[PDB]
Amino acid sequence: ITNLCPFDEVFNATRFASVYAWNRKRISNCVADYSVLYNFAPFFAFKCYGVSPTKLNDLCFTNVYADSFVIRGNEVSQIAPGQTGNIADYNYKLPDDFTGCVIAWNSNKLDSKVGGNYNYRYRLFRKSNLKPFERDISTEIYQAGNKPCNGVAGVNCYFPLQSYGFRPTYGVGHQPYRVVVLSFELLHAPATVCGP
Amino acid sequence: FDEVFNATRFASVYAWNRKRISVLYNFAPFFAFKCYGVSPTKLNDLNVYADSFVIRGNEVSQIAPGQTGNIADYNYKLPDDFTGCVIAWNSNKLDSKVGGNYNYRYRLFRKSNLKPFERDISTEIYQAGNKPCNGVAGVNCYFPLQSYGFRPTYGVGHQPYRVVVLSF
Amino acid sequence: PVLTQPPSASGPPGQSVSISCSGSRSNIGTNFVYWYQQLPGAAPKLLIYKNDQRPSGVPERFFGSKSGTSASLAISGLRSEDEVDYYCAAWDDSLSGHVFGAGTKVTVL
Amino acid sequence: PVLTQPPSASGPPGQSVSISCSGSRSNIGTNFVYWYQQLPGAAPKLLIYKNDQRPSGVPERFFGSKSGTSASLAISGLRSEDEVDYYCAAWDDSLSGHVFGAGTKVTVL
Amino acid sequence: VQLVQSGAEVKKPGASVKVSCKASGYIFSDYNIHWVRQAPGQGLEWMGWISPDSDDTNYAQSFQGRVTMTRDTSITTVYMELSSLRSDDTAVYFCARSVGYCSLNSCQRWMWFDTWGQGALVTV
Amino acid sequence: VQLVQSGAEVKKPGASVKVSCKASGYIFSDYNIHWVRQAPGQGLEWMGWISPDSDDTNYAQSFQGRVTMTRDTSITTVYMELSSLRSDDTAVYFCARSVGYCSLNSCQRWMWFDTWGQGALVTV
Ligand SMILES: *[C@@H]1O[C@H](CO)[C@@H](O)[C@H](O)[C@H]1NC(C)=O
Ligand SMILES: *[C@@H]1O[C@H](CO)[C@@H](O)[C@H](O)[C@H]1NC(C)=O
Repeated sequence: ITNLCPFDEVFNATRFASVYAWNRKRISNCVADYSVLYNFAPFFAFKCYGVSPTKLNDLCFTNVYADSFVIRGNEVSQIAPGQTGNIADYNYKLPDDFTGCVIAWNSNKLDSKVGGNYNYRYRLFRKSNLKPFERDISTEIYQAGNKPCNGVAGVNCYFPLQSYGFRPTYGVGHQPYRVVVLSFELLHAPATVCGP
Repeated sequence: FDEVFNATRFASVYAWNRKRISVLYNFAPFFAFKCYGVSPTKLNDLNVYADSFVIRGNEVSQIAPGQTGNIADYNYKLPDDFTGCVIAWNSNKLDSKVGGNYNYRYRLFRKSNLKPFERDISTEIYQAGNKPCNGVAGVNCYFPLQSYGFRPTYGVGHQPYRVVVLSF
Repeated sequence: PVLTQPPSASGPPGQSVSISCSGSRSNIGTNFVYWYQQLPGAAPKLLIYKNDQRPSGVPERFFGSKSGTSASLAISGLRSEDEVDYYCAAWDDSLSGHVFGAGTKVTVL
Repeated sequence: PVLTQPPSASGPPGQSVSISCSGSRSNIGTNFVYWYQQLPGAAPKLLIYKNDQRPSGVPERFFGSKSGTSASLAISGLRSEDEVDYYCAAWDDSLSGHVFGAGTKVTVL
Repeated sequence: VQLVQSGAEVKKPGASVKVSCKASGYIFSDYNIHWVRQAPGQGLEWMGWISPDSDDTNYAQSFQGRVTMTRDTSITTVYMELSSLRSDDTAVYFCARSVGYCSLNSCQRWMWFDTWGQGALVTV
Repeated sequence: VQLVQSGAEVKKPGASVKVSCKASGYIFSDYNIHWVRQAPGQGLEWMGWISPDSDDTNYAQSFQGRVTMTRDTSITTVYMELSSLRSDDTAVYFCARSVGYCSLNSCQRWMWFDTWGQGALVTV
């Protein structure tokens, strides 16, 4: 690869995956710049842990991982190392040790259909907490009482996935914020993704 | 020595006192008394600058000739050649209190590493992007100063250790 | 060099309305802004501190944030508790003193 | 699967008549159900959405809920405007389509 | 809202017919359009939906080689074609505006229709 | 934690105001006590804090030499006075405890008034 890494494909994609099935895209064997990502909208939260967002170009890595999903305004701060929340515990567990960046910005112009955009969901109820950097898809009912409900939408037994549409009449707290997570790791292999 | 050691008020990290110039063992037991060049035992048988500030207990080991870290490469960098002593002692019933102590700040972000024996009392907002942040410390633009409050609940590696570097 | 904000913003019950607060260089965007909710005939208390935390006991529906030299707090649902005064508090470096907003009243529609 | 429901409703006018809509576990019990009525030579119109709500405009005299695999609809009184066929619909993952009921023709006595 | 679709003409089997749905009074690019037919002796039968912002559509497991569904932006009308029609396709055709916006097969559980339209007779 | 202010009392123009508030239930020496006033119908205004382990009473520029501020740690209360009160100063006065403790000028960005005592209004 002699041209730039396809961060335009992961940032300017026409659709984003939902929270409960967040994408895991791998960038490898590509010369990276990290110089074109400020051309987008002013970010709501552009925060990096471990590596400061100034020495990205001259620091050399071996693999880049990109996570991509869309979350409400009230839960942007939940995506953080050592945080407790509805997405922080049940949908996306960021580990306490985290070397990378989290980028959350506003997309209330093409990612919110008037009257409801039910295309995005999250998982409300789970049997336990979630291991860090893990995802799962559930299509069966979750029970909470002392009876196995086993597939009837009744009492004390509920569907796990809950949708949340984005009408434009909503305020800042319930707009769809697109958030990506750029993750790096230690040098255990010869470096290939590196600055020019 | 009585003016700089028992002083009621110790300055913060980035703007440290420089006091120009008894016995020193009549205080609390020392976390680290490691003189370089001159030896502590032959010191009493033997221009003195007395720079004093406060450090979090994790970062006391960063005050040494010729090593990097956090505050070392931004706030107080010792030169490669050193002839002085470093005296770090406990201070937990004076500079720590419930709710936190938001006095003893430290400078966290800087443009580059600083020259040895230099201080810079500034607050202009660091620019961490490409947009020129003239006075707005919003996103990708952060304030330099940051304060670590001291609580008695905190462990041994986070207490405020009053330190003095008696550079000969 | 004092904070300014609209005296009143009207919103229908059931969804969210926003309270805006704009400041200068030395008031907003260099220092943190805090939000105080004042019950009528009582001492005001904390509502929003450091722009992304909340104190304990506050329900998770009060979202305030700042981007440039202005700050905005969004309150969702106005039934019987948000018909109170909201104050925009931040530290002013030039006058070396805390300065406060004019006082915003929120009423249902 | 395919939704099943009785084609005829038996009951004198002036009191409550109950009708049921039965399905399967992959059809009902995981997804919601909705109700429609088809006027003579006209498009179907909404009755119940989210299994227990009524849209704005419809009469408030119609009550329906699901108790398990089947869902029951209760109507109050039989007028001429209530004599149209009533339809039952839901969504099932196993066929990736909107399954619909066969129809219930109601006649006064 | 206003939702009126054009009429249809009785055709002979082994031919293609076009049924057009017209939408007005709302934003055409922020909703879904569903095709549902009424034949005698049976209830409503469901075919598929079109998202009027891209090409992503879905079909039914029964109507796969007989229906093709396309969209338009400047007229804001949805065009649906019936191919290889038989005697079992004698039905009137409803185009229904569905509230909300879904494009996946795990999304349709909240997809309840909002406004329907007057049917057009199609006969073998 | 509780803070109890003094009672309401009317004072004539040209006299002083003796308003005090008592701290109880927490460590007195480890928390700054600010002072916040409120005219009836207007916004809030600031007075200045007390560091209750030394004598450092910073004031605002509008009340630089018009107030007298005193700590009484023997009876765990904090006093203040007003010199030559006018009709513009007819207001209510709160004393508030900020979390943490700092007495420098450039440290108040991490200072918010957590708990507030009851009001005591003074008039002309
Ligand atoms: C995203 O794609 C749109 C449409 O092609 C284009 O107009 C825009 O410049 C792209 N933006 C970025 C950040 O690549
Ligand atoms: C420090 O100063 C205080 C007050 O003057 C005095 O009581 C104390 O003995 C002094 N301690 C030392 C060891 O300097």
